[PDB]
Amino acid sequence: QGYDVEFDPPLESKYECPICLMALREAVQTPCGHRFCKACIIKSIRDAGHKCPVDNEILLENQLFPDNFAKREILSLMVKCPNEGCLHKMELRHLEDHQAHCEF
Amino acid sequence: LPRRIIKETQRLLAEPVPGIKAEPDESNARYFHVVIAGPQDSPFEGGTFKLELFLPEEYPMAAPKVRFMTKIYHPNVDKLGRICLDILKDKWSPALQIRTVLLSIQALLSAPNPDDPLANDVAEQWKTNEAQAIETARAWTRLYAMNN
Ligand SMILES: [Zn+2]
Ligand SMILES: [Zn+2]
Ligand SMILES: [Zn+2]
Repeated sequence: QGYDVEFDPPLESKYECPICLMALREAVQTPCGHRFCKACIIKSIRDAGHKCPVDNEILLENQLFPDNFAKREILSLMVKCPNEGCLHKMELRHLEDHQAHCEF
Repeated sequence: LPRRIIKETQRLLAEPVPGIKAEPDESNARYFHVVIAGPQDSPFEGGTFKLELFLPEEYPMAAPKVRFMTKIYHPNVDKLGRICLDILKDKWSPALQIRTVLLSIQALLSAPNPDDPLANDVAEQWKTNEAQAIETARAWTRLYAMNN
């Protein structure tokens, strides 16, 4: 459930969620230093067990903490419109005003 | 189809694992037709080995299912084509990917793991008759993995 849009330049792996393979949405980090979309890691914890999927370290829900720094950076990355026709690119946080703010 | 699967598929086709051909089925995108070249210097050299890989509905929370179709003389592959690979059984993680499995199977062909509690009459033959077992894997390669 991460950000499914193409970044420019390509999304650095550091900001790629290892679960959904999309840009971290509401990024959270673990005590072991790994990052995930909040919803993805919660799901992984519930369906795959209480462990960090990257290194298998024990992981509890109460140990997940917000990574507002990564969140801030991701939201400032340049993205492109999800459909041929438009050529404009904008910071991810400004895509909304360019999602349904067009014709069809 | 889950976005992650689409992305993995696109990336596997764009940048394929050397020596490995892997494509989704035209009728089912969760079904992959796989082909692995026998590792250079290994007793399987010169051979082409076919496998089928299936992405269960729980993927990536559940490991992909893989069946070795081509007959091969290897300790970690049974007659039913089942592959004994840790990341396909106990060590799977949603962080692992199809590429990981493919690369891991390719490595298994180069470094057989006869440390199995049975693996049929192939595991012990590989340890207590390695020279013969290897020559047998070689013969099976020419007999079953050379097309024709
Ligand atoms: Zn970790
Ligand atoms: Zn995610
Ligand atoms: Zn546009």
